[PDB]
Amino acid sequence: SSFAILMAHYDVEDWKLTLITRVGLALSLFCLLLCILTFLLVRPIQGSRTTIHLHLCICLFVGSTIFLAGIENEGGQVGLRCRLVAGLLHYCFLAAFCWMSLEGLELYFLVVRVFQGQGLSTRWLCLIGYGVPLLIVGVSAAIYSKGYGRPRYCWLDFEQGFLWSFLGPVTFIILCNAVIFVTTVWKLTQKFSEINPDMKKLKKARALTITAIAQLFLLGCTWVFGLFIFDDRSLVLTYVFTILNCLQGAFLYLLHCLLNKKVREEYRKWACLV
Amino acid sequence: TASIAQARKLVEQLKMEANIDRIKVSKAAADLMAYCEAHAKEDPLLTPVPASENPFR
Amino acid sequence: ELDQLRQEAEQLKNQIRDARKACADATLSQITNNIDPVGRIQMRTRRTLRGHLAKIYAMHWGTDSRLLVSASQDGKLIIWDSYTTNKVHAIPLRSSWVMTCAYAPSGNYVACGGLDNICSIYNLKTREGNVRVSRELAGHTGYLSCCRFLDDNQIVTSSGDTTCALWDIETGQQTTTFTGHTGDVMSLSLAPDTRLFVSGACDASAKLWDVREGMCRQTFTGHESDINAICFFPNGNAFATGSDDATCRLFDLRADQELMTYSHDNIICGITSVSFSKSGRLLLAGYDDFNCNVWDALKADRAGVLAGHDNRVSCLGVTDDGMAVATGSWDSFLKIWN
Amino acid sequence: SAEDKAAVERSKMIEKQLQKDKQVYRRTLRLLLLGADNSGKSTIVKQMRIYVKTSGIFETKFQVDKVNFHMFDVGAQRDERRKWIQCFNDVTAIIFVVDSSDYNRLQEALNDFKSIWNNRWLRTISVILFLNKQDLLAEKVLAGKSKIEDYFPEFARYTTPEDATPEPGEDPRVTRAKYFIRKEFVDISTASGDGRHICYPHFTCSVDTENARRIFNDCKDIILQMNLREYNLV
Amino acid sequence: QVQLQESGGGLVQPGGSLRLSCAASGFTFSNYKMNWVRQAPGKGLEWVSDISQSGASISYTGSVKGRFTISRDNAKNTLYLQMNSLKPEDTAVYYCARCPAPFTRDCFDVTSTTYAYRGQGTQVTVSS
Repeated sequence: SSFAILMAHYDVEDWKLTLITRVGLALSLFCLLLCILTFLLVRPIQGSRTTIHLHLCICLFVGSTIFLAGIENEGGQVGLRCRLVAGLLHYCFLAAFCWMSLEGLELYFLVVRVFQGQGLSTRWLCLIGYGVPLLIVGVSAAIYSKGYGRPRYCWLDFEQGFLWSFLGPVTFIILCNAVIFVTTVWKLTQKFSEINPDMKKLKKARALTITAIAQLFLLGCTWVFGLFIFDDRSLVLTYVFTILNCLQGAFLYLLHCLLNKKVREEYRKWACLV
Repeated sequence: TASIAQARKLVEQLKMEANIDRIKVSKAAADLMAYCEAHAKEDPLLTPVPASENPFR
Repeated sequence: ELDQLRQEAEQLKNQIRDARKACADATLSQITNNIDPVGRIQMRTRRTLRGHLAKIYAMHWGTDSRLLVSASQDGKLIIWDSYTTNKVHAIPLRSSWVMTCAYAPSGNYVACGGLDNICSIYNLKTREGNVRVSRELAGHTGYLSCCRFLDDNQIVTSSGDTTCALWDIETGQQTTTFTGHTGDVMSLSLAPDTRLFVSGACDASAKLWDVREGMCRQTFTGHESDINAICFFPNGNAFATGSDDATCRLFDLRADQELMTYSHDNIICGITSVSFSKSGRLLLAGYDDFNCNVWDALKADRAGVLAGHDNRVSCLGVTDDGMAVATGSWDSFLKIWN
Repeated sequence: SAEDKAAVERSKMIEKQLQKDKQVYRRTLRLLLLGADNSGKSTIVKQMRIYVKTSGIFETKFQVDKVNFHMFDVGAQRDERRKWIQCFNDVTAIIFVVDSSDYNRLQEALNDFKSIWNNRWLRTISVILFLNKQDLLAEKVLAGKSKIEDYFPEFARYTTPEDATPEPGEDPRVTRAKYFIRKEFVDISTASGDGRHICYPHFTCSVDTENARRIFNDCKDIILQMNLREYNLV
Repeated sequence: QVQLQESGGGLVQPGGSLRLSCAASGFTFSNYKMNWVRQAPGKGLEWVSDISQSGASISYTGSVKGRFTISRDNAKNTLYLQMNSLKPEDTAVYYCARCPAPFTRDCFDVTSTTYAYRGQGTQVTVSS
C-alpha cells in the first residue's frame, strides 16, 4: 500500500514506503479538514479562486479517505467490492485534476487578459469540474468493463494499456500549466521592484521563491516525477514522489491559509471574542 | 462701487445685530438641566427597556 | 471712504464683544458639579443591511420609526424596513454623484441632490404602482449639500454657491433667497415648530434664519475651521456643531454665546455627523478614524464608543421614539444599534 | 402571513435586478479630467468623441478594443475645490492636462500638481500627464525671442541626458527644453517614495490620433498591478 | 474669530530692503503651515513662499531665489518675511495665507472668491 501504485507499472512493495504513506495521509487529512472550514467561514476573502480551492480540497479529502480504507485485497479473485472501489478512486482523482486545470485558467485570466470581463459562474465551474470525469469513466467502462480490479490491488490493470486512461488525461494537463507558470513568474520579476522599492537584493530572491512554490503546489506539477517509474531501476524518483505528494494538504494549508494576513487577523478576532 | 455697497450692508447688519435682549448663562444652564431631568424615564437609550416590549427583540 | 466703514465695523464688533462678556456669571461645569454621572453605556448591533455597491453618503428616518432611505455613489436610492431587513423600493438616478437625501413627514415623497446642482423630488404612492420623477428644481449655481422638508409642498435647500433657498414645488420657483454667508454651506437643521432654522457654512460661523421674514437674526463664532454638521436641541433653545479641528461645541440662543466644548488630546481627526438623544442627555458623534463616540451633554465626559465599521463613517441618525441608532459608512454597510 | 409572502417576493425581485446591475458596474472604467483654461482639454475631448444651461458635470463615453471608458469633466462650479474633490477617491485614473508653450503660468501648474499628489483622499490614484502644444513650443524656441532662464535659473546649467531618444530631424534645443520641463514634474512625482501610485508622462499636440491607445495601455498596467496586490500574489 | 494683520511696507528705491511682519490671533499657531502671496497691478493672484510647522521645509518661487527669506516664531505668534535687492517689478499688495486644515500638507489658498483665512494686505512700491 504505497502512493506509487497510482502511477506505477510494476506493483512495487516495500515496508519503508507504507509507513511514509500512512503518516503523511493522516496529517494531510487533518489539515485539509481545517482548510475546508477556513474557506467556508471567513467572509472577507470570497471569490472564485477560493471556490476552486474549496472544491479541490473536498475532492482530495474524499479520495484519500477511500484510499486508506480500501486499497488492499486479500489474495482471492476479483469481486464486486474491488470493482466499485477502483471506479470510485478513478473518478475522485480525475476530479481533483480537473479542478487544478481550472486554477491554471484563473491565473491566465488574472495575468494576461488583465481587464475584467465575462468570467465563469459557480454553476458552469461545477459542471466542468464534475462532468468530464463522469464522461471519461462512463466511456471507459463501456469500452472495457473488465479492466477494473487486479489480482492483489483494487486498481487498474496493465493489460491493453488500460492504465493510460488515467495517465493520458493527466499528462496533458501538466503540459499546459507548465507554460502558464513560466509566463506568470516572468511578469512578477518585472513588477516586484516597482511595488517594493525598499527590498534588498537578497530579501528579494526569497519572497519570490516562496510565491513560486506556492503556485507549484496548486498547478499540478509535483506529480511529474511519477511518469518514469516503469523501471525497477528508478527508486529514488519513487521516494521523491511519495514524500512530496503525501503532504499535498499540509503544504496547501501552510502556504495558502497561515501565510495570508486576513485569515490570521480573523483567527485572532475569533480567539479573543470567546 | 461694489465694495462700498458691501461695506454699507455689513455695517447695517452689525447695527441690527446689536440691539438684542440677552440673559445670563446660569438661567440657561438651569433650564437645560431641568428639561433633562423632566424626561429621564422615557429615554430608551439611557434606561434600557425589558426585552418583552422591545420591537428589535 | 472705505476707512470710515471699516472703523465703524471694528467699533460695532468691540461693542458686541463687551455686551456678550457682560452676561457671563458662571461656567456650566460649575453648575453641573453635583450631578450623578450616567455610568457606563453598552450597545450592540441588531441588524446588518447589505446590498449597495459603493460608498454611502446620506440617510434619513421616517416618522413611524420603521422605514428608512439610503443614497449611494452608484446612482441608487434604497428604502429599507428595519424590523425584517426587507426591501420595498430601489430607484436608479440620472446622475450618479449624490450627496443628500430626505424623507417627507407624510410617507409620500422623497428627495435627493448632488453635483448636478438640481433637486429631484420623487413620488412613492402612485396608482400604477411605479416610482417616477415628479419634480426637478433648478437654479442653484453650485453643488447642493443638504435639503429638508417642511410639508408636502415647501422645501428648503443649501448649496455651495454660498446661499440658501426656499422652494414651492407646483410652480417650481424660489420664494425667498437667504444670502449673507461667505463660503460653502454644509448643513442646515429645522426647529421643531417650523418657524426658524440654523445653517452652518464652512467659514467658522453659524447663522440663525427666520423663514417667513427672510433675514438673519444672529451669528455665532468660535470654531477654527470648516463646520460639517449641525442639529437642534429638543426644546429649541440650543444647538451643537462639529468641525475639522477635532472639536464639538454647544451654543445657546438666548445668551448669545458658546456654553460647552467637547474635545480630547488623543483625537486628531475631524467630525462628520452629530445627533442628539430623546431626553437631551446623550450626544452622539461620528469621526474619521472609523468609530463613533457617545458624550454626556452636561458634564463633558466621554461615556461610550462604537467600533463596528472598517472605513470612514458619514451617516448617523436617531429615531423619533428613541429606540435605535443607525450608522452608515464608506464600506457600503448600514448598522442598527439598540 | 398572507402579507409576508408578498414582501419576500418583492425582496427577491429587487435582488435579481441588483445582480444584473452589478455585472455591468464591475466592468466599466472611470476617468476624471483636469486642466486649466489655456490648456486644450476641449480639443482632446472632441478628438476622442469620434471613436442644458447651468449644469454641473459633463460625461463622455467611448470604447477601445471592447473596453468601456467613462470620462468626467467639471463645469459650472466655484474656484474652491477642497470639498468636491473627495467624491473621486475610487476612480481608475486622473488625466491632467498642461500647456507647455507658456513660460509664465508653469509655476501655477506645478503647484496644482503638487497639491493633487500629496492629498489625503487621493494618495492611491495614479496620474497620466499630457504635456500639450508641442508645435508652439518648437516655434517659440526656434524663433529666439523669449528666454526660459528668466523664470527658471537652473536651466543655465542643464545638460541633455546621454540616453536621449529624439525623433529624427529635430534641433537639439527643442529636445533640451522639453526634457527639462518633463524633469520638473518627474522630480515632484518621486519625493514621496512610497510605491503606491505612478506617473505616466507623454507629449501631444492638437493634430493627433493615438491618445486612446495610450490611455488603454496605461490603464492595462494600473489594473494588472492592482490585481497582483488584491490576490496576494507578490 | 480668525484674524491676521500685516505690518511693514511703503515706497523704497531699487536695491533696498524691507521687513514684513504678520500677527495672528484666534487659533493655535503651532499646528498650521503658512504662506506668502501677492497681487500685482493688472494681474491675478500669485504665490511666493511657504513654510511648514517647525521649519524643516521651506520653499520659494523662481524669481525670488537668493533675495527673499522667510521665518516663523511660535512663542510670539508671528510670521516674518525679509526682502533684499528689489526691482521695479515687485510692486504689489501682499497677503498672508493659512491652510484650511491642521496636521496636513496641502494648500488650496490662491483663490479670489473671498478665501476665508487671509488678511487685508500691505502695499509695497519700488521706484525712484
